Amino acid sequence: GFRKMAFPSGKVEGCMVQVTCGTTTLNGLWLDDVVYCPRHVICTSEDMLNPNYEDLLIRKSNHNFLVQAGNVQLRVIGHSMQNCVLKLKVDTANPKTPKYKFVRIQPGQTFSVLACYNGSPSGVYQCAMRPNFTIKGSFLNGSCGSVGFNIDYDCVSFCYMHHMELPTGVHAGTDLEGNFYGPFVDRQTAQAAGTDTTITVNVLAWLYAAVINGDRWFLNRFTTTLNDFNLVAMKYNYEPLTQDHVDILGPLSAQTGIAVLDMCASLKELLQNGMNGRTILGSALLEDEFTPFDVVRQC
Amino acid sequence: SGFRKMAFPSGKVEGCMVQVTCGTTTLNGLWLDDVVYCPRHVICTSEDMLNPNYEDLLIRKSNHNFLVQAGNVQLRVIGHSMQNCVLKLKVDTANPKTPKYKFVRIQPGQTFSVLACYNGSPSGVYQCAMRPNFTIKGSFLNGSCGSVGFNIDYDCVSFCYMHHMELPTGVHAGTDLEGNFYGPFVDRQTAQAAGTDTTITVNVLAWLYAAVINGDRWFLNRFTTTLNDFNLVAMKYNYEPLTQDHVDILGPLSAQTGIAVLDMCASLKELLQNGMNGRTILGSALLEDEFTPFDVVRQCSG
Ligand SMILES: *[C@H](O)[C@H](C[C@@H]1CCNC1=O)NC(=O)[C@H](CC(C)C)NC(=O)OC[C@H]1C[C@@H]1C1CCC(F)(F)CC1
Repeated sequence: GFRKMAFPSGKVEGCMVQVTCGTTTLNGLWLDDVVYCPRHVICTSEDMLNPNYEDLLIRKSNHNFLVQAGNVQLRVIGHSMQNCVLKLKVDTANPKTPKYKFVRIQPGQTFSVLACYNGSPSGVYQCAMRPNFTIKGSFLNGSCGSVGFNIDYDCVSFCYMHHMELPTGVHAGTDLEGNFYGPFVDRQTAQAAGTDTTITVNVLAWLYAAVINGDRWFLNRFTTTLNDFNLVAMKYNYEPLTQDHVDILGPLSAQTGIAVLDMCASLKELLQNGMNGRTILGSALLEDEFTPFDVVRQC
Repeated sequence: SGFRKMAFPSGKVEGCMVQVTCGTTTLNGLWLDDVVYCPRHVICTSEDMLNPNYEDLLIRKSNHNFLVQAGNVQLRVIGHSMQNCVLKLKVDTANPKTPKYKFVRIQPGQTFSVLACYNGSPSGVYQCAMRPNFTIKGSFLNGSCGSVGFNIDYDCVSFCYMHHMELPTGVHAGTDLEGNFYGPFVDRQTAQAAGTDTTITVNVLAWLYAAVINGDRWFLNRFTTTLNDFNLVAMKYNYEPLTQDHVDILGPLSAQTGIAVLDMCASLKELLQNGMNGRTILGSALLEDEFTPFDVVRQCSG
């Protein structure tokens, strides 16, 4: 079978804490003796529209920050700001700290989101970084500071911290250095993203997944050149396919014995003609949030 | 749509996963207090798979034949018993990571999170719905048996599924944590067919309530129906009939929207009888049936 699968979240759950400043409560990430969280926690409703964060932060004391790990308050013994992330130093180190790194992911890559409220893990799901640097998440009030991550071996790579929702219902946030993905800003304003495109290499990986699991009504005898496929892809607001993408798809091509450019010809036919009421792996739409790696590992 | 399949955080279950080996056969087990629970077919050879005599296979087993490991650390087995299709292995250490837990038997239509594991190591977590024909659409490879499905309420893990097998159609079958299969299946390496599947009506209704909550309500009509009339129509479209429990679990969403359950049933009946006519609901022309009423409230209101 084939399913959208998140990484097991236990290593991250052990790091989630609650951070409160004033009447604002959200989540923080407690690694070693530092708690990371969105800096907009220091805002009031009057500050959010055009917050001078350096100004607002110098006017704060360590004791204006309440950090709770379950039933226990942690003492904040220092604070700093790195871009849009506030760093709170605490006197206790987290024994549950996993091996970890901070990474900045590329558009098209996927990661798992651990959605939390009041420092408590609530759900886990898989997201992709959209080409327009939004994510199609499920985040409600109080979810800020929830993080996204991947796990390689025993190492957790943190790639996302959650900051906001856009009026279209998609979401925006930063890496763990506090730099936004995309042209967004942590102020209380209605922000639009650039035109989104579909992640072509992922659609192809998903089509290969559908074949593996015995679904192949969409295949065809035709083939296409890389450039001719890319011309059609761009017309339909699909990302262009690179030779590295073709290479990355090799394993799935070998496994099924379907040349990448043959699958490209099937996708071209789908873009031009549609699905005709049919479905692929249950979906009436082409899915683009599975990477080739995601498909390989699970098949 | 604004919805996605969301699993429960898996950490409380990760802390309970172990591996159980007989000979060269390794599957996963669930370690709670001083008991490890796993599929009984761990005691099978390749040759026992066809039609195992589990009672006879077990009588030849001793505690010292079971290798239970948390990671690479052996857990000594001090007693063993069979309960339906599950083996219970008493071990000499109480799991310090045991959460508050209970064992529950879910109904078709209900959803749960699966922590897919191999050699006692978790690989991924995803949401499943129990189909009306008592299969799930999982993603399981060899060595996945003993992976469990669960829900988490407050601090309490309700274990509802343990994985045992794949069917020729590629769907999956298993037991509750008391070893009783969901559906008519048995743990033997034979060809077994699931009954024809049907659409989970209560979840489609939940989906329609979700659409209403988000302002998408063109499909609401001025009519109502009796539960019996709706069920008889529903069955002609390969939809499951509603139970009283289904009506009850739609209560919170009916109260949130002010739309009586039976009025929503009449709206669904009209969609079934007239089709969508090129319209969409929550962005789709397909009705979703794997979000329960609880799932909807989770993602709309938190
Ligand atoms: C943090 O928990 C919070 C998460 C949001 C809340 C709802 N769903 C989420 O993912 N983030 C925020 O509250 C931020 C805070 C700013 C300082 C960045 N703000 C928003 O995410 O607001 C969403 C905008 C679409 C809403 C609206 C804002 C006011 C307006 F500008 F007048 C009109 C548009």
